[PDB]
Amino acid sequence: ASRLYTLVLVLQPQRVLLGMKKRGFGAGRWNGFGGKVQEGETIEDGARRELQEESGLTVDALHKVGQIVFEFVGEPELMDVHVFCTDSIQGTPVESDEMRPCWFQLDQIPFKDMWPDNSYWFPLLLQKKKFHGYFKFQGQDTILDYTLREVDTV
Repeated sequence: ASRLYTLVLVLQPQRVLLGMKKRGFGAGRWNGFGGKVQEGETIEDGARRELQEESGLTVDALHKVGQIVFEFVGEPELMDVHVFCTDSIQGTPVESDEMRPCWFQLDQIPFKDMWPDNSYWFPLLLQKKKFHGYFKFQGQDTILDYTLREVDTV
């Protein structure tokens, strides 16, 4: 019923790393780094792998900060997105043909050019809160309804 995905936010005290996808799902939007979890792979190992494939960074310590389930009306698979944060990385972000990374100051996060759910849960992420969320989309631009709550354990 649901498919596992990861999303990694490289969040430092003054800035956050986002990437703009060149093509495919999410193209033309800034987002964190992530993707499908593979067979026999833990969710955390999948998050570390996707961070490297999409941004070129090697994460040292990762922390779980959220779980968000996405429903797209007319699509059978729910997306079960496990959200992680890190401030401890190695490397320089790599621009590839697939992905353009950019650092953003925290007061200049480009919410108008991000998925619309981000405006709801990034405020929690920036205050070091953990969360569970659900968003029902119709198409890629419209949130029909949602739930979002802070939690002590993800």
